[PDB]
Amino acid sequence: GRFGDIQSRTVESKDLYANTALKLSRPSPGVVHVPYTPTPSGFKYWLKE
Amino acid sequence: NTQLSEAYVDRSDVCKHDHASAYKAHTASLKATIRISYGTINQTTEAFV
Amino acid sequence: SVTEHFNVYKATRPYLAYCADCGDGYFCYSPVAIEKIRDEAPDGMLKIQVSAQIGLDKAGTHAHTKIRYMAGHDVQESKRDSLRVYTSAACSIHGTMGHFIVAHCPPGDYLKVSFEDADSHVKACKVQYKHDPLPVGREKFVVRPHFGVELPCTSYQLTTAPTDEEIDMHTPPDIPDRTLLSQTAGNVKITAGGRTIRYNCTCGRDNVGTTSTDKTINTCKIDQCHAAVTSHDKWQFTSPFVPRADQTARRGKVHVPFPLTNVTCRVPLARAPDVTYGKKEVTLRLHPDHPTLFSYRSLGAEPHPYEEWVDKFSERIIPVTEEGIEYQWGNNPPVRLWAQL
Amino acid sequence: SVTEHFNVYKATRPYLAYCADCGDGYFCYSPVAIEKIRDEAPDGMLKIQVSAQIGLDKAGTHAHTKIRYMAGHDVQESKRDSLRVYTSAACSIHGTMGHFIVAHCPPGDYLKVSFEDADSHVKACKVQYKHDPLPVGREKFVVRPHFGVELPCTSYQLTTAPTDEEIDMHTPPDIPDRTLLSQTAGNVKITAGGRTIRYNCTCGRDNVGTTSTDKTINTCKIDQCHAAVTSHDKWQFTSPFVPRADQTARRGKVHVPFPLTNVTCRVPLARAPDVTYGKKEVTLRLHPDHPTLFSYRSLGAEPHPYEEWVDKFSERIIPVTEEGIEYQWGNNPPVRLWAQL
Amino acid sequence: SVTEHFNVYKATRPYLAYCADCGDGYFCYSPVAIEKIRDEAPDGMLKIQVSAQIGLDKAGTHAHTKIRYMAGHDVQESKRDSLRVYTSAACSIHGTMGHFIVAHCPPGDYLKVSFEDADSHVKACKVQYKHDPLPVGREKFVVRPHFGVELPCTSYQLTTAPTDEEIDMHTPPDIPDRTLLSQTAGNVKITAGGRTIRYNCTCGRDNVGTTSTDKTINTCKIDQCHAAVTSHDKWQFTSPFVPRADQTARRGKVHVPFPLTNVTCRVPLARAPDVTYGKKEVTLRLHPDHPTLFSYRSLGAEPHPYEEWVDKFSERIIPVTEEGIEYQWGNNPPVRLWAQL
Repeated sequence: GRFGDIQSRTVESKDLYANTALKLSRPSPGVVHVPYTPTPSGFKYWLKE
Repeated sequence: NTQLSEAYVDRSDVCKHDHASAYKAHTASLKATIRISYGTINQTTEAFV
Repeated sequence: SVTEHFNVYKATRPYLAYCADCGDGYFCYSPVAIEKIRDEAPDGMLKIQVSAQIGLDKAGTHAHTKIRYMAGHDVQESKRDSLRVYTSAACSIHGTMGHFIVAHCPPGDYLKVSFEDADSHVKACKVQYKHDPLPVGREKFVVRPHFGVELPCTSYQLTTAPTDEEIDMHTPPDIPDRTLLSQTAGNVKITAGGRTIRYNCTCGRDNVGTTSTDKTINTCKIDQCHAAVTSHDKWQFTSPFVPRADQTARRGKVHVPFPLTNVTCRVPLARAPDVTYGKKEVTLRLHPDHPTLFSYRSLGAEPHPYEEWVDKFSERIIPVTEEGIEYQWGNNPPVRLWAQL
Repeated sequence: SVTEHFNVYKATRPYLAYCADCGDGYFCYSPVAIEKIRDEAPDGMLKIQVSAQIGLDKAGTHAHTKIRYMAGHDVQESKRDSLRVYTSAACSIHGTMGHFIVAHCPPGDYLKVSFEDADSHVKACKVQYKHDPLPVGREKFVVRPHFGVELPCTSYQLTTAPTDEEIDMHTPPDIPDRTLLSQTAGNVKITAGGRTIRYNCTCGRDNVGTTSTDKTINTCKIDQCHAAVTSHDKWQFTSPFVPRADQTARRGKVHVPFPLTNVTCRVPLARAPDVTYGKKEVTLRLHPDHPTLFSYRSLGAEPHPYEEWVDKFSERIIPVTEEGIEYQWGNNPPVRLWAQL
Repeated sequence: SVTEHFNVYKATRPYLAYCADCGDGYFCYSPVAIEKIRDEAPDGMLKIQVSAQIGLDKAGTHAHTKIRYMAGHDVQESKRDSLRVYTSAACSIHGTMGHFIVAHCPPGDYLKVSFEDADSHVKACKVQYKHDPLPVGREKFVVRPHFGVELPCTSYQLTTAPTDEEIDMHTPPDIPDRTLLSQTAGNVKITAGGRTIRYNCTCGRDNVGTTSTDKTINTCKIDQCHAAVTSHDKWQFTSPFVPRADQTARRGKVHVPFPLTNVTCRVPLARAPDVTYGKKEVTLRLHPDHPTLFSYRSLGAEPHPYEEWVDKFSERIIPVTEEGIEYQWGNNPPVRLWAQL
């Protein structure tokens, strides 16, 4: 979730690193929930900084 | 062409009651209502101090 | 018994009083106002009490379009949008029962009860509507839509009770009335109606007559003319700043709809940061969330307890001993600092 | 003077002009303006004067349902409720006189006026004049519905205030609006339409000059022989965001509604904690209330005063001298703590 | 590229998403879905990724009062003005296009979106929708109708662009509408309309039938006749709580709106206070405004960098010397801090 957690190799290029904590959960009781939880957005965090 | 603008700042008329005074200091008064109990003369007496 | 809470509005026809604000700026007759409160909020169901039958129709129609308010100038029958949540906003109103109205809403201090179901624009019984957060959980998030908690809170539950409590109603009041009647030259040549109006003349036998059918009483006019407009089926005990010498010193009861009970809720389990358990010290760093107590606890030892209901993403060294600590930072289990390996 | 409502309203009927915030990120020629705020009645009597006649039917008089806005594309004489003074809030509906709406309304910096009755579907024009009063008395509340105080203050005038205010117009109407153009090549085929339309051209006495009928105008065509509807039939306000291309420096004067006078108000009466007065000590257990000015003043001594506009159940440390403490807080009366055994 | 509305609206018969906060806390397939938010603003004309063809009706292009409310309670045109926003406040949607809605709101943390004319009794699907102000410029106001700049910043597009990207959903229908079955005891009967009821018999190896009509299942009925929501004709992209794990990878690719351009916003440039550049010192006594951003740089020198948010006028320490200081306070040019002689 640091400044540059969205890793990007080349700006025209496709691949990259990435360290946002993409931690989904095995879902809830009746609603078969997307339990998805990423890290807080490093674009938005870098905008905060 | 121009925008030959004027501008007319006046005393805004809500200071037709909305004023503020600055008393340059003069003498303080003494209006005394001394309760005078001269024995059986039990009454009030008020005047300039 | 509570099968006839419509009978519970019939035998006690309620009525708003002299209300201290129908607008922001008038102490007057507030006939549709917020008479009191009943806030047993484990989960944010405040029930504000109003002197109309909000939770029933005037004849007894149970529906939002049979929305009862009461007055001798009559029971106002509104559609339910003329119930007015103005609690510093339009709060999420669950509904009305009896004299109270239950709902949720955001926090604030300025509560407004609007009553405008077809008989006016809106009569706005303002009050100091101090509704706090009173949040529950490790966090400061409040939402349904994630899978994050079963918090066993209280709830002013959805039951219309046939007996839970006692809303006490008795002592039918009297209305001050020389204006509902008409004054003669040396008398009152007036009719009674809008209240059971006992008369009081400056001289004459109009000084004892209750009002359903008036007359002309000469020789004791206004200027020594007075009348009090009482009511039949008067079971309303709660005129706050209404006159209570409507002489029946006794109340019947009433059941208590919207009662408290146990209900879970969804929780903001507040996320935990990157924790490098480094070679001399652990170190966690947490992002902002809903404002949650980052909470270290001294595991086993003389316990350093320390939390902070924070929302700005910062770090904390886990001073991690061999004994170590317990970092439960907003609603996770306690972070077991046993530092070794 | 200004003491007649009707013609002094309806002489120069209102002109919807260029407001710099009408849409999402741009302004337009907004139908309802917001000119200047008259706020000196201390109960928050914000009398916003803008480009609509505040409370005037379009044919002139006090039409209760009619709010009169006008454009050269014609008078939108529409409903009363389609204006909302969204002052960080809903409409703080008090009243409206002349060319102004006077509102007792809740706090918020980004105020708006919205127009919906016959001048548009809606139009929203905002002003940053943040309506947080800080009223009279020491206390931290605005308490109308309890009679905690009748604080002396400004009653912003809501009577028939004909002549304290003067709505003016000097350099009469100057703004760009040339919508009466028609199609021609060299002798321009214009019709009747648009506004009080003159031409500003390189030929013609109607091609450069007054078109008041159908015309083929010579020496100035479309493309560089323009036209313009100038503001006539009134001295409209000053038009701000407007020009002095209407160079007729003249006089149009009319009333403005309701200047303020003296008046009492509802206030938060003084809430006191329990003062631990002891044989050499004074403390006060002040409970939490609205954030109120507690003024523990030196009672006759050196008056190094404890001030606070405080909302905490704290200790008011009463060091009681032989002189006594002057302890009065929150619009309650004082206390003369003479400290003796 | 999506520059025509026709086929991208003609495909999308949409479905209601699992919403655990629509009302009090009630949760179900709400017919207007709130998929995501989008930051396309310099200021925040936010574009939420919404549940239907947002305005995209059955009329191919949008009818502006035909908001394509798309549930099994059908894909029809509710009163399109009934769509509004709650940002914690009534938002200002400049437009709505595709599966998105783009416009401003009170920039904050409490998401809500509302269909009104049959888009709910009140249809408010919400979130804790954190979308902060983040204003361009040191002054913390939004200068609507005249500001001290007209400065270009990366806003989004308010004309919803046809397509540069592709909202390409997958997994056609698998969701909560399964009540189209019905009970016999030993032979269940079938009659359905309003979903794609894929059947399943319990005493029977032919009971798996996609329903559009009547049917029968002898030997096992509902209660072992499992008939559930199957469909096709889109990818209503990522409905959580429900099948976005439909096992058929079959997708729909539509456009997205709002190409970002540098919109020139009314900046914060206000008049600065009296420069008390002392004969051996510097200071700047500044006034207050909207919450400002002043700057000190060690101008020429060692860089003492300073700055500030602003809410009250203050005298700032101007580094007074011939060697200069570096000032720049709220949307204006700097001050080269030089003392003269």
